[PDB]
Amino acid sequence: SVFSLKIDIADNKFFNGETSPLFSQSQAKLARQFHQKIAGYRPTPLCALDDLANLFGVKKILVKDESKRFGLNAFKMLGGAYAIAQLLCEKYHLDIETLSFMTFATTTDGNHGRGVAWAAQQLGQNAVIYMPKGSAQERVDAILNLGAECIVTDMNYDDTVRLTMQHAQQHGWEVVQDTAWEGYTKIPTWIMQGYATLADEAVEQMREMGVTPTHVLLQAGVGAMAGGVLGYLVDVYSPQNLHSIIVEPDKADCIYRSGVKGDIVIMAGLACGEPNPLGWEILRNCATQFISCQDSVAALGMRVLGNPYGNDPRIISGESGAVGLGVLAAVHYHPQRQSLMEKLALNKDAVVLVISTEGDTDVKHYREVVWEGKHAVA
Amino acid sequence: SVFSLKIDIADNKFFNGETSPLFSQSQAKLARQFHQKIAGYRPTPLCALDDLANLFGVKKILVKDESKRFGLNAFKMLGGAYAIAQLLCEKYHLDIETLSFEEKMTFATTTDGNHGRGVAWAAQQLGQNAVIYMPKGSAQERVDAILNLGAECIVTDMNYDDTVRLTMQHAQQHGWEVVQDTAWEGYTKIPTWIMQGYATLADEAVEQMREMGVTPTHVLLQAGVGAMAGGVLGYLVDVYSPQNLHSIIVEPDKADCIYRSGVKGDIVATIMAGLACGEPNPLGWEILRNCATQFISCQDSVAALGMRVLGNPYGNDPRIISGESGAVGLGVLAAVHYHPQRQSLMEKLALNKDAVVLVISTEGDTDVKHYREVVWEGKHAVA
Ligand SMILES: C=C(/N=C/c1c(COP(=O)(O)O)cnc(C)c1O)C(=O)O
Ligand SMILES: C=C(/N=C/c1c(COP(=O)(O)O)cnc(C)c1O)C(=O)O
Repeated sequence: SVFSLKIDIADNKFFNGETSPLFSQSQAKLARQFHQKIAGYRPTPLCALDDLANLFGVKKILVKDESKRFGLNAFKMLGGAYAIAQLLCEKYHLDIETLSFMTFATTTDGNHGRGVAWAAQQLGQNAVIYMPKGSAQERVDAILNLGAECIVTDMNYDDTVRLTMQHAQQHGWEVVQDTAWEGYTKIPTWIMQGYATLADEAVEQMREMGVTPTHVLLQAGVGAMAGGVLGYLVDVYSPQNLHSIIVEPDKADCIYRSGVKGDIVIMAGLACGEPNPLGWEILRNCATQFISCQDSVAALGMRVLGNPYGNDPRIISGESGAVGLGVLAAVHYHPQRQSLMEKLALNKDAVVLVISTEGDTDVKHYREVVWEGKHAVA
Repeated sequence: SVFSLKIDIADNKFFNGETSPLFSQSQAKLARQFHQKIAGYRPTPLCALDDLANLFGVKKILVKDESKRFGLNAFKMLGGAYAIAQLLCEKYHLDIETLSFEEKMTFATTTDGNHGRGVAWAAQQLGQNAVIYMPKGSAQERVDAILNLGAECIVTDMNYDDTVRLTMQHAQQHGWEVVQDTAWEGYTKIPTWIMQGYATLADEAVEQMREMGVTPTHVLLQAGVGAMAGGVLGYLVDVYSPQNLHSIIVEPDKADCIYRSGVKGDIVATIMAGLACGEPNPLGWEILRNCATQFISCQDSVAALGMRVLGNPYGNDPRIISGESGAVGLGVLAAVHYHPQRQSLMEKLALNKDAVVLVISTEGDTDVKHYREVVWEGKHAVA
C-alpha cells in the first residue's frame, strides 16, 4: 500500500564538521574497557537486514540490537553505570582500569533509571528513581525488581526533573541524570562517553563484515545518545563522509526545532522539552540532517523489525527503539519515495546503520502495536 | 488491551458422531504413501507455541505449518495432485500404489488462489496441461503464480460459483478434465479424492504429536466450502473419535455458509480469500454436520490478528508466516484472550489449562502485498 506519513526532513545549515575529542575513539575505548570487565559482557548483535535492504533499494541495512545489553533490554545501562563508576573513582581516589568489587537519584520515563538502579545494586549503593505520571507499571516494577526506590509523580518529566533536584540537594543524594544544565555537566559527559561503547562495538562488527557505513540514523530525546554516538562515529568516519540523520517524534522535536532556529528551542524515551546542551553541540556541528516524524512511524518500525522480510533476522524493538528503521520503511511506501530517497542521499550503494535502542520494555504496548495494530498506518 | 471482535459460537445441534469410512486412517495412509513418492516431499513442521499457550491459559498450541508444503506456500496441492494422479490411473488402468514417475490431458478448475496453483503444479510435474479460472478481484500475484507454472489463467467478470459453472461448460466444450475442490449434483468422485488427499497433513500431525507424546483435545478448522475441514476432521475423528475431539469450525463473517448451515441443519467480499463460500461442499458438510462440535462465525479482523500473532511470536516461540485464510483459527484464540468475556468464551469453547489445541496454518504469505499490510501497516486493526 502507498501511504503518506509525516516525515519532515531539514538540512543542518549550522554544520561545521568540528569534532569533539571529548567523545572520540580513545575515550570510547576506555569506556569499553570498563564494560568488558562487567560480568556477562557480550557485544550486542549487529543484524544484517539484507532482504529488507534489497526491498528498500539500498545496499545494507544494519541494526545494532541493544535489547541484548545484559538483561536490561536497553542500551542506557552503558552510560549510567560508567558515570557511577567514574563518580566513585573520583571520590575514592582510584584508577578506572581496576574494577574491584552512597545514593544515586534520577528522573526517568523508563530505561535510564533502570540502568542507574542496576548499577547501584551491582555496587552495593542505594538508588531513588523518580518517574512522571502515566509511566508504565512494568517499568516501575523493573526498578523495584532491582531493589531501588521508585516514586511516580503527578507532573511531566521536565517538572519531575526539578523535584529530583530539590530532593537531592536537601537530602544529600548524588544526581545521576542523563541531561546537562548550567552547573551540571560532569556526569552527563561520562554518560555520553559510556554510550559510545555501542558505536565502538558496531564499528568492530562492521569491519568484520568488511563494510563502510555511508549513513547513520539516530533517534533523539534530549540527544545524549545521538551526541555521544555521533561524536564517536565522526571521529572514526569523518563528519563529511557519514550522512547522519537525527530522528525525533513530531510532538517533541526539540533538536529539530533547535537546528531550524540555530539556538536552543508520545513514545517514552524521546520526550524532550529542553535539549541536552552537550548533545546539541555535537549534533549542531556534525549532524547532516534532522527529521521530525509522525508518531505512527515508530509503530511501523517495530512491526517491520519484529516480523522481518525474507530470511532476515527478527528483532524485538520498542517504540523509541524502532523509529530510525521506521523512517526507512515510511520512506519506502511514501508516494514521494524517489525525492525522499534523494534528499537523504539513500541509493543502491547506501550502507545504513540503525540503532535499536530498546526491546519490548513495555510488553503491553509492544504487543498492542505489533498484534493489535494500534497506531496503524491508516 | 481489552477489545471485542465479533466471535459468535454455535453448538452443532445436529452432532451424532457418525464417522466416515471414506475418510479414515487407511485411506490417509494410501494418500501419504502417494505423496512420499513425489520429489521434494517433507512433512511440514508442527510448531509448538509453548509461550503463547501459557499466555492464553491452555496447555499446548500446536500449529501445522502448511506454508512449507512442496514450495507452494499452501496445503491445497495435497488433494489436487492426488485426484489428478487417480484420474491418470483410471485413464491408463494403472495401479496407484506402484506408479511414481510420469496422450496429453488438460486439467481445468476454478480457484481463488491455492487450489488452481496446486492443480497447475501437478499438471506441470506430469507434463500435462492446465487451464485455471479465477473470480473477479483475484490478487494479481496469485494469477502470476499459476502462469509461472506454465498453465493458462483467466480472471472472469463473475463470482466464484458462476466461474465454476463456466469452467464446467468450457471443459465439456473442449474435452477437459474438471478438477474442482467442491461437489454438486453429478460431480462427487474427484472432490472425494481431493478431500482424501488433504488427510496427509493430519496423518503427519498425528504422527508428530505422537513423537511429542501429546494428544489433542481441540482442533480449529477454517472453512471455505468445507472440503479441508471435512477431509481433515473425518480422519481425525477416526483417530481420536468424534466425542473426544472438541472440533471448532471457523468462518469469516461475510461468508459463513457452514455456520449458517450449522444453526439450521441444512445447506444454506472477505479479506480471507480462500474462505469465501456461496454454496457449501455437501461432501464436507456431511462430516461437519455429524462430528463438528461447534461452528464459529467471526469478524475479518480476527484473521488479521492471527496473522500478526503468528508472524511475531510470543516469548521464544517459533515464527510462522501465515496468510489471511491461514491464520484465522489462531486468531480466534487470540481474540478470545483479549475479550472482556474471555472466561465465559473459554468455558463455551471448553478451553482450559489442559487443552491441547491443534491449529492448521493452511497457507503462508500467498498475497505478499496484503500480508505486509496486515503485519507492518496494521491493516484491519483491532481498533
Ligand atoms: C529519556 C529516556 N529515554 C531515552 C531513550 C532514548 C533517547 O536518548 P537521549 O535522551 O539520549 O536522546 C532513545 N532510545 C531509548 C530506548 C531511550 O530509552 C530515559 O531513559 O529516561
Ligand atoms: C477456495 C480455495 N481455497 C480454500 C482454502 C481454505 C478453505 O478450504 P475449503 O475450500 O476446503 O473449505 C482454507 N485455507 C486456504 C489457504 C485455502 O486456500 C482455493 O484454493 O481455490
